[PDB]
Amino acid sequence: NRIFFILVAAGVPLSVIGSLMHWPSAVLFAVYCVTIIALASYMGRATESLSIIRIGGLLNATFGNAVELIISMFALKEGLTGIVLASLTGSVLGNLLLVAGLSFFVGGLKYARQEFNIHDARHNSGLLIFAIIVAFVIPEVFSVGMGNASKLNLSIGISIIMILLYVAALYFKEWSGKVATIVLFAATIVVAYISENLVHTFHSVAEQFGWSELFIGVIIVAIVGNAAEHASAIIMAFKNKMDIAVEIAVGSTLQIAMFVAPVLVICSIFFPTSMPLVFTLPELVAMVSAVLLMIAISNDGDSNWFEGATLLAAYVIMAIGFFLL
Amino acid sequence: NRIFFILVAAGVPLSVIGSLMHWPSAVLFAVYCVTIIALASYMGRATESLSIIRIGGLLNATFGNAVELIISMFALKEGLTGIVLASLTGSVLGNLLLVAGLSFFVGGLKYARQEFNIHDARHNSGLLIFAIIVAFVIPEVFSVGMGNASKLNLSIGISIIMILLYVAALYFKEWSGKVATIVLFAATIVVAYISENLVHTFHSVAEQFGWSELFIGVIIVAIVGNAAEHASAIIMAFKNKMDIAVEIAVGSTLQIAMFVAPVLVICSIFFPTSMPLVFTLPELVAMVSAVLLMIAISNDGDSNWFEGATLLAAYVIMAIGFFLL
Amino acid sequence: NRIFFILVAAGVPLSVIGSLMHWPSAVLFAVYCVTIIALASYMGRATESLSIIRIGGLLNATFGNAVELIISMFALKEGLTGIVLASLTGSVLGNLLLVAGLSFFVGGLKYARQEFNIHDARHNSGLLIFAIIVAFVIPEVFSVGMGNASKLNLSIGISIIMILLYVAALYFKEWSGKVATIVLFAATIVVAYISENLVHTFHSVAEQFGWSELFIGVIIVAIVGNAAEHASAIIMAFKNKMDIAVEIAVGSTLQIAMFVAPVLVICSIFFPTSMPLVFTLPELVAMVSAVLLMIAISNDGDSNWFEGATLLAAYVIMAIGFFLL
Repeated sequence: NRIFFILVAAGVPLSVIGSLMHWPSAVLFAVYCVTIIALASYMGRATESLSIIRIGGLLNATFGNAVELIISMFALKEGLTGIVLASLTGSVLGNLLLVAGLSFFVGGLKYARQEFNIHDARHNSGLLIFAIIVAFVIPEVFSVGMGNASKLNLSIGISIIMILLYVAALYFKEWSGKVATIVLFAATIVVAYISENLVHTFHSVAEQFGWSELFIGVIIVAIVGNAAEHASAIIMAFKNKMDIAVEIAVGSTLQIAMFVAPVLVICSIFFPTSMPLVFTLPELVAMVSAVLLMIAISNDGDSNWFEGATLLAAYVIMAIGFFLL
Repeated sequence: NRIFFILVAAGVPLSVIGSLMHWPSAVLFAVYCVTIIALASYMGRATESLSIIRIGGLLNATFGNAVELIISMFALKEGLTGIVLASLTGSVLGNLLLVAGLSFFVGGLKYARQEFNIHDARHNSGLLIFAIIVAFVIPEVFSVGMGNASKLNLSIGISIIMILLYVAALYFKEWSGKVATIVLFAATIVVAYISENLVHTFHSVAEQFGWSELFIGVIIVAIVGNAAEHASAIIMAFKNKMDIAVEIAVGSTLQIAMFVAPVLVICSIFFPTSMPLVFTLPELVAMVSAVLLMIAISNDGDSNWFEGATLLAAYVIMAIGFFLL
Repeated sequence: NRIFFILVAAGVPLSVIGSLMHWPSAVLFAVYCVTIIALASYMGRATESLSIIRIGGLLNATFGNAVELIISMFALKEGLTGIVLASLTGSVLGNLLLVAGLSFFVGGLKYARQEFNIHDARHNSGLLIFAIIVAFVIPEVFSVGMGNASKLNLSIGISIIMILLYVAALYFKEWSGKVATIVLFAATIVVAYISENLVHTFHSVAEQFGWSELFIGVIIVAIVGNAAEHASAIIMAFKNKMDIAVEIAVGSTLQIAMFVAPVLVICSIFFPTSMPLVFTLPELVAMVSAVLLMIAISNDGDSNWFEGATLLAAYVIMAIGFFLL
């Protein structure tokens, strides 16, 4: 809490006056981003409260990734569709191993029996294998030479069935109230206003300090949007059952996969530019690996001191690879 | 039963006179195919009875996919080796998720505890991972630039060890009798005679209504040959233990993988044209995904109302992708 | 024991005088290699004794693959970096399925309940998925067009974190003594002296009897270095719990993945030539398959008469594919 208050209150004016100064561009992005972490850290706490207060699963789904959903909206109008696609990548990579890895590792003070074996396999994996592997992989391979008109039609079908299933499944499946109200202005508008700045910022930082443009989306942009907002997980270690921690990471990721991207892909239509679900091989091999890692660890659990270390390593390895490109 | 009687009795004369009329080609294929569904629906019931009556596992293996084995024989003489390879693809895709997906979904009236956990993992997965991943994937990657003479030699080795293992493993591992007799004439000859028509038909439908040639093999042709014959599975929901239903789908698929294709690959030798086990990337990524899906779901079970919905979605997604190519 | 004594005592003088004769080259490699099998069979027994006598896990890690580590050192100075990379491949392929496959199959006299279910999943798979899939796959995809300077930097990072984790994890995690002493001279010097011969030998056998150069590394070279040394596993069937047998195969392989290669990659720096972790697609698809196979079988166990047969088949299939290239 303490640190986060400082960053919201210091970040917004600096970001505002920074937008008024207009230069230098490189330092301000740096400032722009920093605020949003904290802004998403609140965004996350505000949703968690509302979800605790059936259909609140929509709020957890939409507004729980609203900073992901939002930074990617205006990147879509000014799209820059590439950044959108790189950022969706980063969302899955971010929860795994990063949020999950940080959770497992930090709360590796003392090992906690063996849980939750009967739950995870049945629900988490299937869609997770199903969602990612179907959703993203199929588009990539099939779209090689189709070409364009076919690409988006496939995406539309996939996207539409993903939501139509997600809604079909979901719908059939501390200190609250004040936070549920204050979120929108403190975040959803400030985040949306700082957003407008971010895209214009990127080309310039990409030309001045590279590389690369894709890296920005994949590591930095995701760190801010998804990780920070979902960082709730790490905190709930030992003090409460890490049951919820794996739920938060994978449930959120599933939602990215089955909801964020598909809706966002839909959105791409109403503006002239169109994003089909096309990923780079380095992006896709990275995603399926994380499913495999998650799956490997998820078998018995509950967690180990280096259950997280293994994960964090894998993620930081992928980050440095993504930077080198 | 009721519907199937209508389609056999109406389909065969139409198909015969259609073969006599010789035109238009497009409509008749359409008619040709329709009959065979029903013809394979009987083909399947006739084998199931015989299997119920040790070595009856050969009958279940051979004649249980005889319509797959058969439509692909004359496509091999007139091969058109491509269609053969696309159809083998469709067989695995068809059982998964389609037959398995339809079974799981339809019998999702009320959930049935958690089964069969100790059986499935040990037997179904290993060969399934082993069979598909080894059988098909290895050929594809290794065959990139070998070239030709090497391709088939690898296939021969793989094919031969697959049978030699399958026979080695298998051999060491209602209303009957009348159906066991009537099958051959009612089906194996009629199916074989309608077959002769099918191949000649495809180029024309492929040139008039496309696309594509591969699609025909992958979705339509498989629907008819394998799915229909194996559709037994869907029916046995709730009324009987779905134990057999997962057995039918995966056992059949394993047999395709370890038997149908390998024998069929062997056959390719005695005619001049030769098919090595070469698949397109879109075909192969689709197959391994289905193993992964099957594996994901297979962990605990027993099944969910949307255990099937997830599957059916994935399959229909792959079908529309395969059509777009 | 009996056979191995004959091969050490006959192999070394022949190899020495062979090195003095200098011709013909093809037959001597053949002789060179044969000795080393036996030399590594001792190398293995000498380490197993020392390990039985905390930090002895380093000896098991280093000297347990010292013939792999060593044949690849001088191939690195004279590198020929390709052979190094093909040989690391062969190490994982060798343990799986070959050592593991031979163990499972040979001790398939009578099936031994269902073990060891709770152990294997938690530890063996995660790193195994993590180690191989991260370690090797990531480098391959990401390194496509980086190019060179980036390649090795990624490798360095990966390599360094792999050891830094492996040491971090490991360190936190019959007839002895005389063998622990005699090993070095009988093997580590003789093996090192026969090594000097091996590399110079390969081009010539590769030009006279091909193919291919990669094959040499992938099948032959690995058979000798890793399999022979680790062949301890096969022997401990029934007489003792096959607990250790799966431990030997996978623990060794994990060590290859997390230690052998990374250290060896490091070594590549001090000489002018540099090996980044770059694999061919046929090499990599082969490795991940073996993880998948291992994983598939590892689910319940304990083993079946043809649990090994399935494996041995897959391996021999990969060997013939690797030869055809």
